[PDB]
Formats: sequence, structure tokens, C-alpha cells
Amino acid sequence: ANAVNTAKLINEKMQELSKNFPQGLKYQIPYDTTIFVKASIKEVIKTFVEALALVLVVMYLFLKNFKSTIIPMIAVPVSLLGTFAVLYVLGFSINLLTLFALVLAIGIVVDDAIIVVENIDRILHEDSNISVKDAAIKAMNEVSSPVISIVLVLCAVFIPVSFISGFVGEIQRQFALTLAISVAISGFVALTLTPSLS
Amino acid sequence: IGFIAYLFKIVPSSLVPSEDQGVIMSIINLPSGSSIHRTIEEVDTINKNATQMKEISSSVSLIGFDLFTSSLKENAAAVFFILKDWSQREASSDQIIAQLFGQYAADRNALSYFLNLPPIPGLSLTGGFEMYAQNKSGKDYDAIQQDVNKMLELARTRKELANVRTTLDTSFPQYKLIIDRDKMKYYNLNMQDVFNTISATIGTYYVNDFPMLGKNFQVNIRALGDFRNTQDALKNIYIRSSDNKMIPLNSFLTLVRSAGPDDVKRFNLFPAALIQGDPAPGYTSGQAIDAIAEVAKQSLGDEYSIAWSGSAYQEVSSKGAGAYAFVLGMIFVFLILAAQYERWLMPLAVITAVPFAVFGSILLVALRGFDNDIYFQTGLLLLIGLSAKNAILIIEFAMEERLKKGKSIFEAAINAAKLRFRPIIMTSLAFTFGVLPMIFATGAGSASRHSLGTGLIGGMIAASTLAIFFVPLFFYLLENFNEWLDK
Amino acid sequence: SATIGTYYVNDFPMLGKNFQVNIRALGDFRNTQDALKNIYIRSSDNKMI
Amino acid sequence: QSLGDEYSIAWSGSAYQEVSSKGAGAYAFVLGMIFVFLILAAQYERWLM
Amino acid sequence: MFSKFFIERPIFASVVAIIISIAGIIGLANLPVEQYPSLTPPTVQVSATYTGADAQTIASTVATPIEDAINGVDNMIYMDSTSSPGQMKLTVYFNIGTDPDQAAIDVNNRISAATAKLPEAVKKLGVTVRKSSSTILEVVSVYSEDSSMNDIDIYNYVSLNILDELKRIPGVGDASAIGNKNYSMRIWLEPDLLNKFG
Amino acid sequence: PDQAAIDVNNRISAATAKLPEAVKKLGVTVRKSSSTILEVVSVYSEDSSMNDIDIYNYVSLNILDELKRIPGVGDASAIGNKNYSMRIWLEPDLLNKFGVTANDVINAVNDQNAQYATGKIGEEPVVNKSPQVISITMQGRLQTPQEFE
Amino acid sequence: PDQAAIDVNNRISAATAKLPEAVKKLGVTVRKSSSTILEVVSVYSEDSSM
Repeated sequence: ANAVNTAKLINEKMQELSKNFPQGLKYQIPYDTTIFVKASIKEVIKTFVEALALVLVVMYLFLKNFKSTIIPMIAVPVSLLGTFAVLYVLGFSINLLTLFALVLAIGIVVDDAIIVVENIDRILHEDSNISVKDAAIKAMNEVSSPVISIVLVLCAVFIPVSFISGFVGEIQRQFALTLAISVAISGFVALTLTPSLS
Repeated sequence: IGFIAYLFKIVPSSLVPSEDQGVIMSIINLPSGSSIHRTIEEVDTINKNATQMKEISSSVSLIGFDLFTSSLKENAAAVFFILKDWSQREASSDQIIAQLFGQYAADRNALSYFLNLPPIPGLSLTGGFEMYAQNKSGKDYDAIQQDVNKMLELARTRKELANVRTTLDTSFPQYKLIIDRDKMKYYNLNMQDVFNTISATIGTYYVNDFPMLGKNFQVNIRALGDFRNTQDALKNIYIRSSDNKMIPLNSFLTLVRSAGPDDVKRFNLFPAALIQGDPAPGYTSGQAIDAIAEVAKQSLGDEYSIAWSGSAYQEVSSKGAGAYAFVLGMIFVFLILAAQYERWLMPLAVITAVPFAVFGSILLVALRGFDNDIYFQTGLLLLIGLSAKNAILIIEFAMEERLKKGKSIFEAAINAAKLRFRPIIMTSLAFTFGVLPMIFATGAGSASRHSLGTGLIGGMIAASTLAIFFVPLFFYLLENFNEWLDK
Repeated sequence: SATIGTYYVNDFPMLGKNFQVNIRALGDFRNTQDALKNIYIRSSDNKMI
Repeated sequence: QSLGDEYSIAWSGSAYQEVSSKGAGAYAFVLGMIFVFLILAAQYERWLM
Repeated sequence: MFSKFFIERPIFASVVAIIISIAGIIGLANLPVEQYPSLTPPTVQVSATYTGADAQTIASTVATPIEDAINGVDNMIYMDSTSSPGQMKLTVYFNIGTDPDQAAIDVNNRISAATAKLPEAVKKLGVTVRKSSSTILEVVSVYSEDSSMNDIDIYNYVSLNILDELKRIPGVGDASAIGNKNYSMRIWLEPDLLNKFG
Repeated sequence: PDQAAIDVNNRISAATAKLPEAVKKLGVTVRKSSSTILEVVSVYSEDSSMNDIDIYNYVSLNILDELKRIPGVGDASAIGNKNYSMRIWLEPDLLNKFGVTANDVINAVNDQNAQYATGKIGEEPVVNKSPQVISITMQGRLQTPQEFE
Repeated sequence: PDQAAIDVNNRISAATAKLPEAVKKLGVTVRKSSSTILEVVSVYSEDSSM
């Protein structure tokens, strides 16, 4: 179930009941775990927006082209939404551990987008005769195998963390599996969508 | 790498950092056997003193329930101080806890321990590990407590075993009922009848249930409170004989003052005592577990065998398969990199490029003073991933320069590093400035954010600053060695 | 059942656990077909039958 | 109209299934048309075809 | 090449991104939201009430039979019991990765056999078996700002009225009050009058 | 097998009320046991000092409880069935001589060898507040044969 | 259908205290049910002797 929606429903129903309350009787909610998850969601959203803005700034500085900033703006949300879909399918839940893991996954996603777009731009500016489509094809021929190898290496790093049992095993399994999903989706996006947009 | 090992040695490790949850859990314990009116008065004074505190918005009190041992004790109470929002109040939970300890440090009637709410559910109150000393031999609980006191005397000496405590308390006042069976039967009485009179006068007798407001509620019989508050309560109680003679209870029953356990704890079908101890600041929690285990072994008898629960059980259980999992994860990484590069030696460049991120993260956490928490381990996983990413790209470009372009090994390394320099700096700047606010995070979940952010930033700065120089060195060495074997 | 068989009345404390209390006649008094002859029961007239 | 605010109405069996499943057909139709459009844009590499 | 196929076909990459986005949005809307997942190993609590019985009496007569019966349940690591005057509290800890409902029903089936041994009062009040793996969503305090309603009145108002509405709320596993003061027809004997009237 | 055990228990719970008092008193145990011996472990005294009863009670108190916690052990029992019990050996000639019956001894043991419930002294609600709450403790169960005598 | 019975059994056993004593003595039965009447079988005597 959704903790935030349930807490909102509980508060609304408590107000409704408090309308028909005996004189002198009040209610209050001292402890509420929904506060932590709402604050964590807000912090993760702020981190995502800040990371996207910094990616746009560094892309507009190093690459000197504003139209290039559109590529991360599409690659990053697509990778994150794919990560969310895979998390829902596998049965994960939005909790503090998964939000902290998503904060890390932002780094992987922006790293992949920046890597691919920068390689495209380097090959484009190395040769004046080469066209944008030819430059994209050449750069992807260069880094298609490394991207697959990086995805496999990252997964071979993260999956064995999951097999650890115990309290620490489960806590680190949350991060490890979220990161593995993130690197898989980010690599697939960097292989398919990012070169096309570039 | 030697300095990395030293830094990992000199950085203390903790499970999860203490956090400000907005609630201060206060545990009030009066002397054992105390009435509940005394606990109510003490909790009222504690609440009225905490009203003066600006941070404490409101107080939630559970009087008559002990939180350390889940059981109803009249001498015990738990009071939760609901703090203001993080934005409103400047003082953190630790400062308010210090103030509360300061105003209640002077000797008084009640012993109040003010502790922060646990960060993650499923972790014991405070940090005391759970240990159970099962008594196979079947000794009386008063002797079990004497042996536990000997064990605590030996453990108290060691610096590793800080704040060792035992919940086994046999000092509760009790009244011992001494049945005079010869007199009981001489009076034509059955024991069950006399104990039904005792249960109906001094205790509560649940005869049956009655219907009220559409629900069944109990019907309880108990004598008036003014007739069961003294040791002489047995005087007024009368029991009918089989000879139809009223017989006072004190004729054949006696109340004798004594002391004994209020909570009798049994672990795995055996009587047990709980030992609650905290690790030393320098030693780790596992070292404290080993130390208390050895202390219990040397102090306790052969009957006492240590059984563990909770944090200690996780510590004993978790670390076993992690080593094999990480060995397999490194073997698979090596195989995948060898398949990519088509060379057995070459993946060693990426593998030796990894440790720079660990170096930077551990250096920054040691300098800031943050411990080796689990969030630090997760940050280590991310930093390992990104460092391996950069190393793989640099090595692939160096290999392509050496093979496709025919550049010399020195020239290939130079050109590969120069090519990969820009994207590495780009992503390093983006991610470092992205996670920079985590160090300066607000109150809600502050400690975890600070630890993860400081570890991540240290690792990222170290990787982007140093690994860029060192990966080409490894490629040059391994390529020269490969040329050596070809000759 | 109390004389010829074992009658399990209730438990008693020994070695920390609870152990049964059983009532039975001596082996020589439940050993033949005439075992019923020795055993008596009091009626509601207080006569041993 | 008859019972008033003191009473609420609840359904069982087929009535419950119908009342709860109102709208599923329209949701499926909309999603199907969207996915048909996306697949056809993919195959023919044009947006307006 | 794999990447060249998407570079030459921007619409195909775009619709792949759109489908990934739609799946991600669906999963995000349907993702469970919690504070922390089931990191702690599952536990089952067994409670029996022997009113007026001392801790030793409870430990020997109620705690020992139930503990002996529960011993042997599958996937059980260790079992702990605390006996206090009036009440017996037993907590069975199960190996992490065990379904809480399977464990609870196993313990229930064992205690069903063990119940008849227990003293008459314990059987009459019953033995309560529940899973304590669930964590607290929040705490709601119903208080009387005036002195009009005692603890008893507030508790019974809460149990009769507040609790039923809150349990109907979607996503609420259960709501339980802590006061433990139900209505009861209390008969207060006066031993002086009892002796006066024989 | 777990679902099978749960189904059998659900169906048994209804009929156990109908069973005689003694049968339900001893309990009705449902186990997912194949009833075929996996292995036999023989615990014996080489000194021959410990009699059969003592060895059986030792393996019942210590060994069997540990063995039942082993995953994959459906049921672990010892053949002796020699758990300690306070055996009372009636002598029918003496019963007839003194005039008591077996039922009288049954009632006496059931009455004078049980622990009952005794409340606490000084518990609320009391108008005259007392400094302490003191629990009443009784030992109504006899422990030694010299006590049952 | 199996897991639903498990969950119902667990909740009923969790709320033992609320039940009255008579139902506890007789027992509470939780069993998978079905509204589907597969068929009705009629056994009748032809001779009308039974």
C-alpha cells in the first residue's frame, strides 16, 4: 500500500470524526513515518532537478551548443522511468533505501548521457567533412562494446551484494538491485535513444 | 593501498548513524516495586519541566508500561517528547537530550534515560547487543542473578564492553504465601476454594461476561482497594468450611515478605538473563561481541551458554557469504573485461584503477570524522562502479589507439588520456555538484545524507583527480609487459 | 483407571519442566483376572463396595 | 431517495462486478489505440501516417 | 550495427522512449510506498493472560507448555518468552525469508494442540497469536483537553467508534489502542459487610 | 506438504471439541512426518551408571529439543517413553483398611498439587495510596516424593 | 483460495480476546467456500420401502 495516501486518508477521516466528537475531546498525531518518506521524496526530486540543471550547464559550457542540452533532458527521465517500471515489476517499493539508491542512480544516468554526447561532439568537431549522422555512427561504433562491457561489469559488481544475507545484506541489496536496474536501463538508453537524439 | 588499509583500520564502523527523528524517547524507572501513583507524579513533574523547553512541542506518556522489557510495571513509564519541526527549532535532538540529562542528572527518586528514537525499525533500543545466558542446570533465579553480577563485574573492567547491563532484576518486593496444609485440612477446606477467595478479594476474578453496547465485556470481582493494601489483608477474608463454619484466612495462611523476579525470561525453553552492552568508541561492534562472549565464557559456569539475538545474530550471520559473493563478483568482472579487451593481463589496469575512489572516500570520511556506516559501503559501491567505468573507457581508447592507429604505447596512452579527460571532468563536475547539497542537508534524515554525500564526494574528487593520471601508467606497464612476452 | 490403569492427575515441577503425576495400583494387585476383587469403591451411602 | 443518508448501498456478485468494472473497456480502448499509433509510427518511421 | 539502426530511425527510438516512459509512469503510480522494507526477520508473538498469577507460576504453567509445543516449528531460529505478573509474552523469531503468514499459522496450529493443557483461566481468556513483523505507520493520540472524560471513557470511545472507521480506511492494516481499559462490570466486595452478613 | 498440514489442522480443529476430555487433554498432534525412520541415534551410558530412566530423561531434556529445531526433522522421539513422573503406587488392601478409595486420592492430588492465582497487594484503585505494589507468590505444587507422601 | 484462508485464520486468531466464551468453547471454523452448485443428486426409493 501507499504510506502517503494512507496517512492522508487517516488524517482526513480523523478530522471528519473530530467533527462529531464529545466536548473537550481532541486528537493529535505525534508520530508519523509519512513525514520521513515525504521529505525523502522532496529531497530526491530536488536532487534530480539540480543534477539536470548542472548537466545542462556543463553541456552548454563544454560543448558550446544549446541544442545539445536537449539530449540529456530526454535521456535522463527516460532512464529513470524505465528504472521505476523495472522496480515495480520486480516488486520493489518506494522507501528510504530505494530513494537513496535513486540519488546514486542519477549519477550513473547522467554519466552515460554525458559520455555518449561528448564522444559524438568530439568526433563531430575532429573532422569538418563528417556529418552529424556519420559522427554519431562512428562514435557509437567506438563505444558500443565498452558500454555493454560496463553494464556487465557494473551488474557483476552489484548482484553479488544482493546474495549477502542478514540485516546489512537486505539493506545493501536494496541499493545494489536499484543500481543494477539503473545501469541496465541507462546502458540500453545510451545505446538506443541517446545517439539518435544526438 | 597501504594508506587505504591504514585508513580503514583507523575509521570506526557503525551499523546506521544516529538520526534526529523528531521524537525523544524517555524511559523513566522508579525503584522496583513502586506504586503507580508515584510514577504518575514523577511523570507529571517531568512533563511540566519539559514544558519550559522551547523545542519540545508536546509530550506523549505511557505510564505503567516499561519499554526496556515489554511488560507492565507500575514503577516504570515511557515519555516521548514530540519535538518541533526541524526548520523551526535550531537545537538538534542530541542537544535536547544533553539538556534533559543535565537537569535530571542529580540523584532523585526516578532514573530517566533519554535516548533518541531508533533510525531503522528492527534495531534494539540504544545500541546494546542482545545476549542470553541460558541456565541448563536449573538454578534458582536469585543464583542466576549472582552469576550474572559476577559476569558483569568482569565485563565492567574491560574498556571494550561499555555500559553492560542486565534486565534480570530479582529485587522486586514479593509476599510469600505459606500454606499450612495440616491446618488447612484440619479446617475441612479445599485449597482451590481458599485460593478462589484470595483471587476474588485480592486479585480480580473473571466470572463471566455481560452484554453492553452490543459487545461482551468481562464481569470482575475484587475486594475494595482499602482492604488489600497491607500485609494484614488476609485478616478480614473468611472462607466457609465444609462444617459450615466461617474461618479466617490468616488462621492457616501467612504472608512473609520476600524479594524476587518480576519478569521471568526464558530463552529457547531454558531460563535466561539478558545482557545489554555497548561497544567501545575505538573497537567495533563485532569486537565488543567477541569480548563479551569471552567474558561470559570465562566468568559464567558450564551451565551458562551464551545465546544471541538481534544485532549480534546479524553480525554473526551476515559476513559469511559476503566474502564469497565479492570474490565471485571480482572474478566475473575480470572475465568480462578480458573478453572485452581480448587480453588476460589488461583487466588488471581497471582493477588497479578501482582503489583510488576507495582512497578518496575513506580519506574524506576520516577527515570529517564520519564512521564506516552502511551508507558508506553503498557509496563505495557507486564509486567503484564509476571508477571502473572511467578506467574501462580509458583502457579501450588506449587499446584502439595502439592497434587501429598504430601509435606507440607511450603515444597511445597520452592520446587516450587526453581524449577521455574531457568527459571524465564533465561527469565529475556534474555529479559532484549534484551531490554537494547532501553534505549540507536539512534536518529530516540529516545524518545518512551527510555520510553518503561526504563519502561520495571524496571518492569522486579522488577518482577524477588521480585515476586519470594512473590508468595510463597501468596501460603503459601492461602493454610493455605484453610486448615483452611477444618477443 | 486409577487402580488398574494409570490415572494422569496433573503435573509437578522437576528439573525446570513439568512432569506428570500418575496413580496406579501395585503390580501385584492388577496382575490376575481376580484383580477386581481387591479393589473397593465407596457408594453414596458411605459403604465400601 | 427512499432510505436517505442513514443508509448506504452496496453490491454483491454480478452487480458488484459491473459497478466496479465500469470504465475498463474505455481504458483498454484508449490504450489500444495509443499503442497501435506508436507501433505504426515505429514501423513506417513517420508520425502522421 | 545495433546503434546505427536506431540512429538512422529517430521515430523508432522515440517510440521506444515513449513506451518506456508510459510503463515507468504506470509503475510509479502503482509502486508501493513504505518507510523501510522487511529488513528485520519475521516474528510471531504469542500472548496468554493468567490474571492474578505470579511470574514464576506463569513461567512454569503457561510459558513452558506453549514454548514446548511451539518448539520445532519450521524455519524457526530462536524463541524467547517473558513472563510478567498476569501475562505471558512469547516471541518466536523465524529465519529471514520466511512468509510471516505461514509462520503465524504454524504457531497457531501448534498452540491449538497445546491449549487444553493450560490452566482453566488461561484457556477461558484465550491465547493470542499474531505477527509482529508489521511496522508502525503512525500514532494517533485521542486526548481529553478538559477533565470531562477519564482514561476509561476515552479508551472505550476510541475502541467503539474511532477504531472501526480507521480500520475501514484503505491501506490500513489494523489500528489498536494501547490503554487496555475496556468496560467491565466491577463488583467491589467489602469484607466488613461480607463478614457482617455471613 | 505445508498446505496439506494446514488443511488437516483446519479440519481437525472442529472435531477436537467433540473428542473426550482425556484425549484433548493429552493433545492432538499433526505433523508432516513420513512415519518412516530416517535414522536412529542411540544414546547409551558406557559406565552403565545411569539407568534407563535417567538416560531417557537426559536425551529428552537436552538432545531432543535441539534436534527438533533442525530443519528437515519432522519429528524426533525416543522409544522409551520414560519421562519422569511422580508415580503413586496405591495398595488396595491398605486402601480398604483405612477406608479410602482411589477417587479420594485422585481428588486429594488434584486439589493439593496445583498452583492457583493470587493477586497483588496495594493495587489500584485504592483511596489510601500505598508506597509499594507487592505481588503474592505461592508454591502449591509439591516437588519431592516425600512431599506427595 | 488457499492463501485467503490462511490470512483469515491468522486474523481470527490474532483477535482472540474479543470473542465471547461460548464460541471459543465450541470453536470457530474457517474453510474455503464455494457458491457454485455443480449439480443436485437425488437419491430416491422406487419401491417406497425406505
